[PDB]
Amino acid sequence: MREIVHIQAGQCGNQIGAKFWEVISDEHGIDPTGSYHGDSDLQLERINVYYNEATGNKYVPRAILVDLEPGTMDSVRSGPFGQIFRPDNFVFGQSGAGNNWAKGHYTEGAELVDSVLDVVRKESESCDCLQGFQLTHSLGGGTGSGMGTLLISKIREEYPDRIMNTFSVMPSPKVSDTVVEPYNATLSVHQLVENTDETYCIDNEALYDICFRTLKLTTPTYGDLNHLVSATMSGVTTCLRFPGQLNADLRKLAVNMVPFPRLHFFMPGFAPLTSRGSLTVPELTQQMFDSKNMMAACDPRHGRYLTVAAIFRGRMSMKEVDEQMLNVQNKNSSYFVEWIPNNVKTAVCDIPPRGLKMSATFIGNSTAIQELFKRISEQFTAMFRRKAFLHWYTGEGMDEMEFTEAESNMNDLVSEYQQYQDATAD
Amino acid sequence: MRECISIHVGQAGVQIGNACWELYCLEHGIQPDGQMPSDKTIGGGDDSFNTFFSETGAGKHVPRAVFVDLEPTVIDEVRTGTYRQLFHPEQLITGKEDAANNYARGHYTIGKEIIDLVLDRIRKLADQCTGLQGFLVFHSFGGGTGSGFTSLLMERLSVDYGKKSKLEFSIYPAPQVSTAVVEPYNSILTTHTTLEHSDCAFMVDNEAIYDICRRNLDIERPTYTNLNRLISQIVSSITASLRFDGALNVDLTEFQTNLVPYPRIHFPLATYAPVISAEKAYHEQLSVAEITNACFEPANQMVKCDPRHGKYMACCLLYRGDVVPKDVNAAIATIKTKRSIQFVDWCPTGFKVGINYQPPTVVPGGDLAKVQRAVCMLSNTTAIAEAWARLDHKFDLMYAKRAFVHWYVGEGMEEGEFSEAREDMAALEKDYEEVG
Amino acid sequence: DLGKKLLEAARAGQDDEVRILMANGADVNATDASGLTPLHLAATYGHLEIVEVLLKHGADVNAIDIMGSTPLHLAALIGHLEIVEVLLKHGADVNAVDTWGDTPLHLAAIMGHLEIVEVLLKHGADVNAQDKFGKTAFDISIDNGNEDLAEILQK
Ligand SMILES: Nc1nc2c(ncn2[C@@H]2O[C@H](COP(=O)(O)OP(=O)(O)OP(=O)(O)O)[C@@H](O)[C@H]2O)c(=O)[nH]1
Ligand SMILES: Nc1nc2c(ncn2[C@@H]2O[C@H](COP(=O)(O)OP(=O)(O)OP(=O)(O)O)[C@@H](O)[C@H]2O)c(=O)[nH]1
Ligand SMILES: COc1ccc(/N=N\c2cc(OC)c(OC)c(OC)c2)cc1O
Ligand SMILES: [Ca+2]
Ligand SMILES: [Mg+2]
Ligand SMILES: [Mg+2]
Repeated sequence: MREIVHIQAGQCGNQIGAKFWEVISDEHGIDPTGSYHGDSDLQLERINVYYNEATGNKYVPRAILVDLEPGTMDSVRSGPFGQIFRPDNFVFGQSGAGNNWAKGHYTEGAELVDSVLDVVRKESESCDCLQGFQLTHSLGGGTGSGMGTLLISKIREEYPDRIMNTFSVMPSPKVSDTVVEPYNATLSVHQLVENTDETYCIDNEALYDICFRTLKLTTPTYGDLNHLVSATMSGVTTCLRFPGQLNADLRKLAVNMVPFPRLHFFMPGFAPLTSRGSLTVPELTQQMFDSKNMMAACDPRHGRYLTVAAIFRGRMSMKEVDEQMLNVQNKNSSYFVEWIPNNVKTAVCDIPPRGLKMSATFIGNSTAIQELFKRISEQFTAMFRRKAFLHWYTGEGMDEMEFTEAESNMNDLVSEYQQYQDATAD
Repeated sequence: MRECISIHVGQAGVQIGNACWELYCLEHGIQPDGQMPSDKTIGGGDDSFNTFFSETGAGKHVPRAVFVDLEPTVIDEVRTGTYRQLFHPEQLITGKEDAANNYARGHYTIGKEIIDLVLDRIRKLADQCTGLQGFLVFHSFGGGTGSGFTSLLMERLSVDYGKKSKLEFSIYPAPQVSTAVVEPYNSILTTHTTLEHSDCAFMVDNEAIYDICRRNLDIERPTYTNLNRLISQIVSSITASLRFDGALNVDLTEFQTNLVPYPRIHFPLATYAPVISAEKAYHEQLSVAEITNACFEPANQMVKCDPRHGKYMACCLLYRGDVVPKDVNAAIATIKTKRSIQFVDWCPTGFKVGINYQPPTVVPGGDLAKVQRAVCMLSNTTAIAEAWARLDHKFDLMYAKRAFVHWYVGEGMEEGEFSEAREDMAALEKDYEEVG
Repeated sequence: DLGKKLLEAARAGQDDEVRILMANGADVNATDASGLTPLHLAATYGHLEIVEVLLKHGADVNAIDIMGSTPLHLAALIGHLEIVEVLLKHGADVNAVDTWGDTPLHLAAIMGHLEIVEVLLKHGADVNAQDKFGKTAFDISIDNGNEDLAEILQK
């Protein structure tokens, strides 16, 4: 289990995808041209997980950049690490999807999907032992949501034994007050429940709330929100990119974090929370389990943790971490299910992220995530009851029953979380 | 002389195997390149150490051992370490993708890709033997490879080597140093499928070894290196009778005769004393009575359980060092005047004793002090049922909700295999209750 | 039938075509199969100028479709602030209730249109109005943890 193929689709997908590569290239000592300027062997030990080694000792990201809008390619290219990507890996359409999931999934998106799969095949055949795929996208637009989910199903058909992981950005009217976004998100969640093994839910509602109320940024920009996303993405991929006591991979993460196949939506968290430009182990364990530090707008104290993985980064006593993690579990005992013994796993990595001596990243599989799905479901139902803008979707060949099926599957998912929240050991 | 082949499966089996073979070399006087100056017969021999080591025409003493893992990182450390020239290069077998902590991947889908190669390499070692007695198999219960691949291997060895004995050294899981949430499932599934195919199994409870490292060796946070060094000292004490001259447990059949009254209750408890920190180099030397009494203290056991709550069916005391036989007899006589030791009414109420007069060897870099006398007690007690009950309860909590079962069914396993395995464990718990 | 063409012009935002059709006798209060009028469609698709001209030519500001939706419910749901203000100035019933028990306040609150919530409250929207499941707009804010909305509804 070594190589991961990364795919970034649509505007959000490419924006957060580019920031991810900038942040992890800096951690591994890779500069914008692909040369290694680092001072530690631990940076190169698992470099092949995300980068290919090209001639001249240059490291190239194993990344595919996809969009129906051509303009996104220009913004990516103009970025600091914009020239590090393989030019043959940019697959871009002529006209975007206009925030329409049906255009992304059935018409414009379906015309470009075979071209993307050709590039996926060439990157996959170049792998010694491919683990699986990582996709970055939003669920509120048309390309990342509609075309992204179509791409997931097609990759799933050609590589059924590999892991499919997504970083999926959930919409909020606080960041984008576009009323068709609950339709695009609900249609996508129906696809992700069936076709992904693990999904990190990154919620624009939570990102806005952290920026506005905790960091005191009066008018949060996408750069402010993406600073939290990039810190989270660095944190959750730590055990894939550095040696550590565990030989972690995407399949061992899924086997240990997903007790029921449909409940594979994680709530990530991060401590310390910081703004652009601008702790002890007990403080990090406490902040890490606080609702204000979650990247999904859900209160974990309204549900129960099925499983948790925590990664501490920096120089610290592993004995101290073991004791503080045992303490949080004893005091917060009513927020963990009692029928999954030893359901909290901790990892410590010596290399901290940029600008911090110590950090903690949390990955929770909590039943409180039903609050996120309920928020989207209520908005979807308010719009769908009045059939508002439904012709924009049915005009692209979609059937009205697909909306009903997506709504019913998301309400069934909420009921499944409630079922395990109320279950007892006896 | 009758040969023994050791098989090390998965990360725990391989890492414990590396520590064991290092200690065996130091005990026998074998250098890291395989040269043994004290061996006067070059190119062959029938000495007791030849049960574990073959000899080449150039005087190289090679372990009769196979290391197997479904991924290569752990075995790669053996291939490049201090003892890299000791093993047969073809004896170190690796796949490319591991069992992802899933018994079903180890047994049914990934494991099937390398099983025939492992059996052909074992046959090459078996063909070099004049009188193969059987196999020592080292593995974890919790790992996907240690659980699933070991069960598949033991099933095939029973068909290809029908009359040969099979002994296991199995690592029983602990929360303190665990890898996976599903280890209770892997542990029950491998126990059910291997039960018929194993003649005697020594379980090593990682929590027991962890507590001994913390309490006796003053190691604040023990790592696998600290656990494995202590485990290797205990394993050496158990296998010494097969590698040196002696009168107790001289072959694999005798382990069954002495310790296993009935086939299914084949899990002896090991206790070892004294365990003293290397920082106490000038420690007072403990007498035969003191180390013998320490064998009946639950803190020195390899498995956490209370033998005062159970009954004994067999008890063997294996001493190493400056031990006078009359002092052993006197210490045992005192021990028999103690209410805490009860034997079942159908076994002779006696202790079997073996003495090897060479003290234990300590490895450079280890955590143990040198001692003049040490003892390993092997007993078959019904109190070991407490370890199975603890594991069965963790299995039941998750299985009642069918948590994680989809990962096993998705890798070629039928859901009914979980119920069949759990029913066999309920029968095993009742087998101990029926004895006492 | 000019009523069917006026419904299409109002949805598509064809301002000149709306004026020509009305001048030729088109029914300003024509309905489609679901009871939607040209004013409902202009308010849903955000055509402010068409909303103003239909109101100066006898459009019923409180017309309801088969599901009880008024043009104000649809403007509040979709988030057209300026259209909400024009409808209220022309006598739209701020507390009109549809077949689901929703008022325009409930829809603006669910969709997060906070400026529209403020306007509705200033025009007398009833904070105690319950939908068919017993929920007021304040209950929706508490149940979904929308602190920004809960703060506005408490003012
Ligand atoms: N956090 C975050 N959200 C973003 C970013 N860019 C867009 N979004 C969100 O993504 C959603 C819109 O999807 P986009 O990614 O812009 O759309 P697309 O995938 O390009 O699809 P079409 O434009 O319809 O073809 C909304 O919820 C936006 O708030 C970004 O850089 N960061
Ligand atoms: N004492 C001891 N226990 C170990 C060691 N390595 C792993 N373990 C234990 O073994 C279990 C995990 O199984 P491993 O042996 O690591 O797994 P594996 O057999 O390689 O199987 P997969 O990696 O799942 O294919 C856990 O209970 C660990 O605590 C070791 O060197 N010593
Ligand atoms: C809940 O218990 C478990 C969870 C995951 C496990 N296996 N692998 C991973 C562990 C990770 O962090 C601890 C991790 O960091 C996020 C990781 O990223 C790839 C993989 C093992 C567990 O026992
Ligand atoms: Ca010889
Ligand atoms: Mg776009
Ligand atoms: Mg392994």
